[PDB]
Amino acid sequence: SKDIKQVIEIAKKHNLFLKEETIQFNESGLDFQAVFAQDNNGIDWVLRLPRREDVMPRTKVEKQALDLVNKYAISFQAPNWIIYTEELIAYKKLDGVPAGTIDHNIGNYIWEIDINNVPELFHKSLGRVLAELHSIPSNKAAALDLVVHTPEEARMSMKQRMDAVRAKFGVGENLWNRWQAWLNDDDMWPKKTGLIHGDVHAGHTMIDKDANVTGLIDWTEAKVTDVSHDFIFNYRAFGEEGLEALILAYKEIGGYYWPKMKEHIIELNAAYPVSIAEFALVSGIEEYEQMAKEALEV
Ligand SMILES: CC[C@H]1OC(=O)[C@H](C)[C@@H](O[C@H]2C[C@@](C)(OC)[C@@H](O)[C@H](C)O2)[C@H](C)[C@@H](O[C@@H]2O[C@H](C)C[C@H](N(C)C)[C@H]2O)[C@](C)(O)C[C@@H](C)CN(C)[C@H](C)[C@@H](O)[C@]1(C)O
Ligand SMILES: Nc1nc2c(ncn2[C@@H]2O[C@H](COP(=O)(O)OP(=O)(O)O)[C@@H](O)[C@H]2O)c(=O)[nH]1
Ligand SMILES: [Ca+2]
Ligand SMILES: [Mg+2]
Repeated sequence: SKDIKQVIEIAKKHNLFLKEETIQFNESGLDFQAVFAQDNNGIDWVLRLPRREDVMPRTKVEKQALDLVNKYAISFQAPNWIIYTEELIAYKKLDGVPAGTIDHNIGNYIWEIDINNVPELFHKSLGRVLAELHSIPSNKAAALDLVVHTPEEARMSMKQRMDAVRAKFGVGENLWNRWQAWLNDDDMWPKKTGLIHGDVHAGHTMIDKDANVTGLIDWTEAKVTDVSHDFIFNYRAFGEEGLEALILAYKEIGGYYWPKMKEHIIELNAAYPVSIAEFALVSGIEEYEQMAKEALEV
């Protein structure tokens, strides 16, 4: 009840007037508490209540990415932080629903689509969305604090991140030689980079009733690098068929394509343990430590 009252008062201080009976809390994270509420005009909002100091420095990158997408992109919605202070971030909820959500059990997906009959519009729409995203001219930005890689630098980045993980955690033997083989295969690696979302998965892909992707949320991992990261979810969730469907739609609307694109994404997928290990470090959450160690094949 006091939580509810505080939400109302913080929102009110930012001229956001809420229906108290609609206020819903997600379980807080280390960084903020996510809150849902409807305003006095019937409009649904998403609030982030900060739980750490230095809100502006820690959100600079996400906000730069959001600014780029809101300026340039028409095929998808992204959060537009109409309220952006150290005390509150809030945006009008995007249309649609997440295609799936990570549950609070094993962590499997609770799906809004039929995993055994994925609508083909999901892949066609996501391919259009990603092709638009990855061609945004991040260079026209006067200021850019996103990580920015050339193709060569994206490869060196993966090499370094892998060495780093093999030295804090160690890395299984056979997994390493796969990784190193991938790194050393010139023809496999893309010759172009782009602005990526960096955390594309069903929980962040908003869909309409026909499973068109209409929006993307949670842009904290945005950067200019290998576009391949935004294809990984499709491969993991939908296998080779959903990966191929996404690549096809992307290529056919003009997205960057190279002959070994599928094979490269599959090798990047095998490097997924690098990202879990890194999250374990930054978050300090014991569950991700054990998750990282199993994924790294100690
Ligand atoms: C397709 C099957 C599965 O789903 C996938 O694999 C997802 C695409 C996967 O994501 C894939 C693909 C990719 C590109 O992230 C979208 C990669 O970074 C991660 C490691 O794995 C998710 C989104 C990961 O969650 C991401 O973990 C990152 C380390 C941080 C990131 N965010 C917070 C910045 C977060 O979203 C996570 C670590 O798997 C979440 C964790 C709580 C529970 N998993 C262990 C479950 C059981 C999954 O295995 C799965 C449901 O069975
Ligand atoms: N349906 C919907 N959910 C949202 C929206 N924005 C945030 N969320 C939800 O709030 C959760 C947390 O928000 P997110 O931006 O991903 O922050 P996180 O807690 O750091 O992952 C998400 O997993 C979504 O379920 C939105 O526009 N629509
Ligand atoms: Ca995030
Ligand atoms: Mg999220």
